[PDB]
Amino acid sequence: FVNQHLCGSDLVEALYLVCGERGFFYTKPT
Amino acid sequence: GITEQCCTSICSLYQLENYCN
Repeated sequence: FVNQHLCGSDLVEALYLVCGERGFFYTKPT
Repeated sequence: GITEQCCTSICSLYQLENYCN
């Protein structure tokens, strides 16, 4: 597992494993 | 934006873990 690209979908998944139960903000710059 | 530093750039278990509160 090395640094890579990931947005929302696969992005929170990563946020999930890293923390997951800690909950993240995952803001969307629209 | 955070989904850009990862989707528009690179993000590791630390960059996305730095987003989980």
